[PDB]
Amino acid sequence: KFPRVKNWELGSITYDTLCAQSQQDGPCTPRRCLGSLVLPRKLPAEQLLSQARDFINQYYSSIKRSGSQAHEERLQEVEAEVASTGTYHLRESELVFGAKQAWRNAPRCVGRIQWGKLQVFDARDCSSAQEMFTYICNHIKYATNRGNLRSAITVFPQRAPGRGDFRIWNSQLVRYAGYRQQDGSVRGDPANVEITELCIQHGWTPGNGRFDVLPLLLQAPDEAPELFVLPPELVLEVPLEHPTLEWFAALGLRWYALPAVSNMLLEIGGLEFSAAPFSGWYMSTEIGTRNLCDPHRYNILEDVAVCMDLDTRTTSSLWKDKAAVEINLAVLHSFQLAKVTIVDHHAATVSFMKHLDNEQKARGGCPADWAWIVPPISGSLTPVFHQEMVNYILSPAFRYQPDPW
Amino acid sequence: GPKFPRVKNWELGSITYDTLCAQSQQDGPCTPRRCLGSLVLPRPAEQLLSQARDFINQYYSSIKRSGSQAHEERLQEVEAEVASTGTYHLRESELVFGAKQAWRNAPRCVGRIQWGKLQVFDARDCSSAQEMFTYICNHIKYATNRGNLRSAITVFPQRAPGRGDFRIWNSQLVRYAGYRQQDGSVRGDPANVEITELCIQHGWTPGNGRFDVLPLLLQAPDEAPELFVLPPELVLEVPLEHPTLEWFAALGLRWYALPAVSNMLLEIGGLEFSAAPFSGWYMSTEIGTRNLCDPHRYNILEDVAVCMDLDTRTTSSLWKDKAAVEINLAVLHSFQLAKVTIVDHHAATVSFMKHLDNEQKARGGCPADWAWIVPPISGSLTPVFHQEMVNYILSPAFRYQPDPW
Ligand code: HEM
Ligand code: HEM
Ligand SMILES: Cc1ccnc(CCc2cccc([C@@H](N)Cc3cc(C)cc(N)n3)c2)c1
Ligand SMILES: Cc1ccnc(CCc2cccc([C@@H](N)Cc3cc(C)cc(N)n3)c2)c1
Ligand SMILES: C[C@H](O)[C@H](O)[C@H]1CNc2nc(N)[nH]c(=O)c2N1
Ligand SMILES: C[C@H](O)[C@H](O)[C@H]1CNc2nc(N)[nH]c(=O)c2N1
Ligand SMILES: [Zn+2]
Repeated sequence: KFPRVKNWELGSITYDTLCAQSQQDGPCTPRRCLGSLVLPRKLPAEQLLSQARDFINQYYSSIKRSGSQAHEERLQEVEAEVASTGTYHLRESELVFGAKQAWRNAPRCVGRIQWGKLQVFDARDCSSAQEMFTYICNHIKYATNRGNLRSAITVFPQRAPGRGDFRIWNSQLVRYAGYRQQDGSVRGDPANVEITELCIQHGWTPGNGRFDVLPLLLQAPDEAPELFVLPPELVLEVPLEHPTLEWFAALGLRWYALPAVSNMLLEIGGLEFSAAPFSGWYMSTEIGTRNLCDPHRYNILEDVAVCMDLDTRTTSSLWKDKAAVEINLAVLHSFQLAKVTIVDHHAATVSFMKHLDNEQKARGGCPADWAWIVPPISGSLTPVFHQEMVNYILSPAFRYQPDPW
Repeated sequence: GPKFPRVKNWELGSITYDTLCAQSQQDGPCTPRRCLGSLVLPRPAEQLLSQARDFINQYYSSIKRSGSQAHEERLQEVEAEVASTGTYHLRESELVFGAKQAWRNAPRCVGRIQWGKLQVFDARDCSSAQEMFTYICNHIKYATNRGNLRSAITVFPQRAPGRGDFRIWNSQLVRYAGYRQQDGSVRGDPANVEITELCIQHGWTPGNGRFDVLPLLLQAPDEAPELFVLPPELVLEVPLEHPTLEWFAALGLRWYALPAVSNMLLEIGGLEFSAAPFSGWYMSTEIGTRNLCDPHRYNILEDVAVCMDLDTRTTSSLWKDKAAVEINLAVLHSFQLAKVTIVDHHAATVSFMKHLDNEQKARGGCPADWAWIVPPISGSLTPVFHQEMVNYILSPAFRYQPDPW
């Protein structure tokens, strides 16, 4: 049947008909809803062939040349290549279309209003970890752009049956080290403890600060990873200050400008690209609320609350809430002052509402994961909290893959 | 591992498996193709008897007499009764057990650490609207208990073939009028425009303020609903003031102490109690964030922000967030001053985490609706944000039912 989708603030109804074009299973079945799960529950030629055709059809429809002779000849080439070789290759303009669609289709992304504006770097001619580094360095320079951040993706060579994958070991191109103490505690980012240790063990000389940038561990097929230190001028960073609380700068806090995810797999027409790092710009609550305030990250709420002189002995003073708001305010202010692109969670969710409306007219629906779209502070103050959403998997798609160690 | 849903906590790293979802004998809204967990509305003798047997088996396990001779005799008495009459009647202790189990089972309730402490008033002897009113007045006096609130449910007679239902038309026992204005705005609570107008059609003389307490519209089998005014000394209210912002008291805001939901159906062993009003106490975010700041409710955020002198022309000031926090704090402060029971969203969520642990040991799971359990401000600052949840329908249950008009 066809899901009814209601906005509770406005009373308006739509029906998602694009859901029918989904060829997958999500985590849920008749007897129990598993939507809150962060991981879905299980991480031949016919198969590949139908996924290939479907993707070729999406491409030629996108340029309004469906049924053309180009369309039919491309179907024939893909067929002939799969029948002899068990695999095929995309043309560059197909890869570009496919990367944009993968982003468009990502149900957890609030930034999708930007989906048509994505710079795609073809790095499928890469043959060594050394060459991976030069492409990664050029992507960072392009995407950073002295703070006028531009969305980008760099695509390395596809998985092939005979062989190991191209992989970037790091989860993002820029991450801070986390150093485990003999006494349990961590200095830096507890999220990166394991990658930190891998880096030491492949020969990195560690620092001892709270904000030490990690090197990259880059792996070409069936070779041990190699270590590459990013040149410090490539990594733009922003020191955090508050616009009225003078002591805030004293905390010595800072964050990197460029959020660039490097561990997800890109699937397009049945082909899998195991290294395809992509970047955009931050929404302030990622840094302000999750990276700095989560109890298992930098966990700085109590410090800020004491500096603000609040009553910490009791939850009903709403000390955590007042502190979180000021930290988010510091991130926005600080990024604005440094002229580095950032979006607050109100403007981001307003732009996502407009995206749902464009997609309803364009495609008859939009996949969206409510738990990840609604921000982690001030949920019900944003329009997306009051919006029902339907989550489903379309292809092309970004997916999780196993850590390569 | 096991064949049951894996449930992870991402803050602590801990994992459980829910085995309770096995006893869901009834499907939710989701299928393998699509997740519908943010949808708010979820659309025979042998049929009753399987539900009744199921519920009697639950009762007898709960008192540890399963397989007993008393258990077998009750099962037979229930079949005998259904057999001759089409229906059956619950013993007093079975109704008590059933009503607690329905609370315990409710996936959207964050207050369930309290489930075992529910005073059940048995009003199955009621024969008129006048008498429903007396029983509701007694329920309000008992639960309110001058500010020291006590959880309670009153159970009116069950649905019965042919004969009309008992129904309270109001959605809660205490509610504020909403009066549609000529220009098209609403004075009072816009949630309550329909019930307000029905009260007017049925002979109530309406006030014209922002916090006018509504009369109850109470319906006995096969009769026009009758109108009853609550004596105002029964309805405890709390005027709002802020602990440091002296002007906040001047806004003349207030809320009622008792949250008492009156339009849900209580289903136990296939029997349906169409009127069974229940009450607890407030979590502060319900008043402070949803009822006072939702755009479609009292919508007071801009007026507070203007009094705090905030920059309301730009989203990146975080003016919404800072005003919402102060409104929440005024709520907590004011309830505390007045000695009326209230819980903040940090205490509430921490207690719900404890409930989840208790239920893991008692029953091997707990059904929970993540989007409703995570509070509407400060989400990721509560431990429930980081906890995966499995949603499913167990019975006894509270269910929605269509409006009686
Ligand atoms: C341009 C600015 C962008 C913004 C502000 C943005 C915002 C976000 C946010 C806030 C999340 C939530 C992730 C988290 O909480 O961990 C996210 C998830 C995601 N975004 Fe974006 N996004 C942007 C660009 C991109 C780009 C360029 C791509 C790919 C081309 C992308 C693909 C995704 C994907 C795949 C996820 C899902 C991760 C998961 O499933 O775990 N987004 N986005
Ligand atoms: C003791 C204090 C209580 C607290 C703090 C509390 C808290 C809450 C809250 C915040 C919600 C979400 C409400 C909303 O967003 O509209 C809720 C839902 C609910 N609670 Fe409670 N609760 C309490 C007692 C009760 C009692 C006594 C019952 C029944 C005996 C009950 C049954 C429910 C049900 C059935 C729902 C779900 C409503 C739905 O599906 O729309 N709770 N609870
Ligand atoms: C559980 C798990 C396993 C594997 N990977 C992940 C997260 C992958 C991820 C993808 C997109 C964005 C983010 C965000 N955390 C980082 C980010 C990236 C971009 C491009 C923009 C932006 N504003 N923020 C993270 C989680
Ligand atoms: C769509 C629809 C149709 C019919 N009813 C509903 C909601 C019914 C409801 C149930 C429980 C709690 C609340 C809450 N809104 C009110 C409440 C009640 C209690 C007992 C405690 C507390 N802290 N807060 C509302 C929705
Ligand atoms: C259990 C829950 O699904 C998990 O904590 C999710 C909740 N929502 C999220 N939303 C975003 N954007 N990012 C996250 O990491 C999470 N974590
Ligand atoms: C669309 C979405 O399901 C809806 O707005 C929900 C979200 N979570 C909520 N959670 C609570 N506790 N109460 C609500 O009214 C809602 N509204
Ligand atoms: Zn689901």
